[PDB]
Amino acid sequence: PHRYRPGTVALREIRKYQKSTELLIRKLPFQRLVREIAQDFKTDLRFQSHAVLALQEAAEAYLVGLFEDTNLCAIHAKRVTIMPKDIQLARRIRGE
Amino acid sequence: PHRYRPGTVALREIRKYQKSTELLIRKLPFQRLVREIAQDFKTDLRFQSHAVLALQEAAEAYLVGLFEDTNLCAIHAKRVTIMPKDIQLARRIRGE
Amino acid sequence: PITRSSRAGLQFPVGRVHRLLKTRSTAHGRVGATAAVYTAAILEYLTAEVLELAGNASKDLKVKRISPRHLQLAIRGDEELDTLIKGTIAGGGVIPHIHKSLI
Amino acid sequence: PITRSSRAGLQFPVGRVHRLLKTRSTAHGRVGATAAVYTAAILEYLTAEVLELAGNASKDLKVKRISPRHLQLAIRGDEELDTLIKGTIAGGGVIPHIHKSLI
Amino acid sequence: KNVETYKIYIFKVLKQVHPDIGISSKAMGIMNSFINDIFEKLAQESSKLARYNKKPTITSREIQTAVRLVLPGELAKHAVSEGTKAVTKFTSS
Amino acid sequence: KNVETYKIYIFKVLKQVHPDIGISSKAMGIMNSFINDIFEKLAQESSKLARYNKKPTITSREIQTAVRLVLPGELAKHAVSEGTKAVTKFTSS
Amino acid sequence: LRDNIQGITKPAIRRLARRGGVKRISGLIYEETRGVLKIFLENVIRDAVTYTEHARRKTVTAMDVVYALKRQGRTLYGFG
Amino acid sequence: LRDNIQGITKPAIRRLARRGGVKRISGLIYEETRGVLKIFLENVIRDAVTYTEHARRKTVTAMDVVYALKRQGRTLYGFG
DNA sequence: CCTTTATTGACTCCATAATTGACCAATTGAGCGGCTCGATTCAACTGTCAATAACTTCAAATGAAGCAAGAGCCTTATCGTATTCTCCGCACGATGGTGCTTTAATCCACCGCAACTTTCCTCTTTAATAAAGGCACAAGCATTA
DNA sequence: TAATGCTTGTGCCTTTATTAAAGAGGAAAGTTGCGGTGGATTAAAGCACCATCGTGCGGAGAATACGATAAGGCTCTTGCTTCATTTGAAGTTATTGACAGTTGAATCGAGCCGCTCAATTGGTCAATTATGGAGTCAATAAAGG
Repeated sequence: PHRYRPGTVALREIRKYQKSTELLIRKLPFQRLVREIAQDFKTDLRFQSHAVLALQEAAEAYLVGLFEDTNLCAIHAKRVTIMPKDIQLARRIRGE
Repeated sequence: PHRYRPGTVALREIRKYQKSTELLIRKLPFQRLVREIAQDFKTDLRFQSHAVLALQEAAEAYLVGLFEDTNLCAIHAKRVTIMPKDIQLARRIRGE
Repeated sequence: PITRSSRAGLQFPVGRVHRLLKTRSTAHGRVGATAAVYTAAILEYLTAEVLELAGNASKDLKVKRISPRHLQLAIRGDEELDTLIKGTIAGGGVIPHIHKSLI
Repeated sequence: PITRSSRAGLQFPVGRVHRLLKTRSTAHGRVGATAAVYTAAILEYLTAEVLELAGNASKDLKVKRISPRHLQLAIRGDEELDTLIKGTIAGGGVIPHIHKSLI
Repeated sequence: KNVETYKIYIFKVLKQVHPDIGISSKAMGIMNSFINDIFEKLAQESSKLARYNKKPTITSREIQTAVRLVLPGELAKHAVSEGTKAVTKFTSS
Repeated sequence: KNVETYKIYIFKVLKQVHPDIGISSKAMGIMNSFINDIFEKLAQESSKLARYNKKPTITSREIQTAVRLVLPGELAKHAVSEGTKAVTKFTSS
Repeated sequence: LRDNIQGITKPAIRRLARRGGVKRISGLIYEETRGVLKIFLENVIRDAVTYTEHARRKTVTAMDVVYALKRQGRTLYGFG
Repeated sequence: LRDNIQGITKPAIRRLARRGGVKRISGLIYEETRGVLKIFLENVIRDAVTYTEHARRKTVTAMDVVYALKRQGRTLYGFG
């Protein structure tokens, strides 16, 4: 049967997701996670929907930028696979 | 004769210069360079001495921090010698 | 009655900007009219630049409307606006780029 | 006459801080006295914290005066003060540290 | 309670630049936010400049210096040109 | 012209915490600059808070919120405790 | 609410890495990303809840989120 | 004034690298460092000269340098 | 581990410079009162947020199998490092000369405040046309030979 | 190269929902005058910044011998990619009900303005003690054995 070598479908997904503009994480799990996190600061809080949407957009943008930095760090060390050490190095140089 | 292996005197200098607090670049060349750079923005400028001193301190602090970042980038790639590509990577991640 | 905007040859409002500047001043400050004229002119200039680039990007894609994607493309394709505007645009995506060593 | 500082049990001046706040307020605002008391108390607290750490660092080196080096050591050795104070200290140097792989 | 925005003037400028291109509501909101941010930066810098030199009045000189401090290079030069032209036209009218 | 600084009060606090430790002039200048920076940040945040909620006057509530926003964690908690104690002593005196 | 961090599935992280130009991914990346996202959310939500508490309210508003993001130098357009 | 960038000798760069914990250095590092220092100085000096020009003066003051440094998030203590 | 040689911390003394205490002035904080605006409390409308069921179907979990990428080991040659000799320009110490900064008085000019008029900018209602979904589909790439 | 599966770009129907157009009204900008504070102008005097010499010494430049590090090549296996089957939870739609946000008055409380008093804080001067220089001794580490 038809099969593709590793890395081809990955490149197709890279090209497809760099052209779209939609959100990539599901909404209900994110809202539940945000509510659980906010539980630790004040009890019985209520959330407006646009607040959760804004949080999701900001978080996704942050993660995409961090992954770009991680990819640079991984290429510098003669690799194509990203590892936690690259994330740690990027976060350390950024000052976080 | 008596000689030292490479890297021993380097470690001694690292320990010596990390303990002192004085300026490391000569004052007259730095003053001349600053005057030459400022020549391109306005003609016939005069400088106060404390201004040149403040510029020197800021520049030295900036260079030391950048070299720390470069050393981290060099260690990540399994090396002990720093190269221009490490400086480029550090300045790219910093956002410069 | 002749508006200050038509007197200065602008499209942006001069009186509104002067009122906002007067509101935002601190501890018995004063604002002249030339300050409002200057500020309105600069705001109009920046708006025109961004809109021109966005419209060119929109025409490149054979559409008749501007969306956040076109603003993102126009801003990220220009170095001056890239330096000036560091914020995040909702629904803009990213600029398509792929590394040479990954291909 | 009883000073506000002695009334609140502080060493920092309350009247000076109130005057500065009034000077720096925006567009005919108002400032209460409790604001000045709060601000003076917090300034005193931060000063005491930094000075205590710096004095301990000075006593570690068997000296009787504080120099910029001791301030640098005290600030960089504490995580909260490291986060709060990002500035450059003239004549402070660096914290001695050498990577393990270089030895 | 009415809300104040810049949509009318952004539409006027767009119809000046591209007569046959429209704009959506999300893009218009984004442009409004961007204009507000720029105005914030300019006013902040002008206030700081007035504080440093011990002069309580904001003049076009302070605006010009703030623009030179905030915008980069060619943007700053062209913006200064437009501002000076507008001020000259206003005074001569 | 006389120049205003915090040197006297810094000396008082130092003699409170370490009776037998002195200080040089450079360190005292650095501390003065640091105190000025902190005061600037606090005043800025308080003004922004007053602007957001449409309240012209600055109260200890605005200062407390600004302190919670500016200082981190345990520093903020202890500073809030000291400020509240000082305000209570001032009012009860 | 408990154990909701696992609701950020591995396919979502893979899609986020794809949008960033990543070609291959290791196995511990997902746990690392979950920790990083948790820290970021904690900071932003703390600031937003402080802003909400000052205004004597009980519901979190999008403008509080906008201000909290702007405080950390992460200005966002499209919700203000 | 011409060709004064070479007045920053390589021993000074070596000392600056030593203070930062560096053990070995390549050959092009000196040219790279000279370029980086030139860019940094250009930015700061441009801002300082703008501050000086606004005040209708002809001499650059240390406070102009302090303000210019603070503008780019490089606050300095000990000269203000 | 041992021996020899270079390096640096610890001790002593000496000079010195730089932080402390004292005194004059000049500056502003405390005090008291009058007044006017702003934060606080209470009630009523009502917008919307949380909780419920019913249903579909599409994406997430798990497993099998496969393939290529990271990691470890070995070799080489060239390139930064430690050392010595020579010289060169920087820093320290006085000395002129001048030009630029700051202060003080003066004049003028221009901006804020206040009431009135009018016109333009902002929520509400309708539509019409540009864009996303679905279908059909040509063509350019990927794969084994 | 080559066919052939396969996925994407292009053309067309739909239909729809989203932007362009019109309307009432109410909020703010323009107009005119009046006063009083802030910006621009000019002169002086002093301080600060630039230019000159001498010098003499410590640091910088160039050559040298060479040991260690970066770079390249090969093996290899374990971990991450691709594909199917089954399921389970997110997404859609409609519905209740109560809670919390918003708006409008009334009212009490607190901050600002204004002149005087006197105590507090800033600047100048002499000093004494903590600190840097210089010399010396002992403890420690490194290169070869």
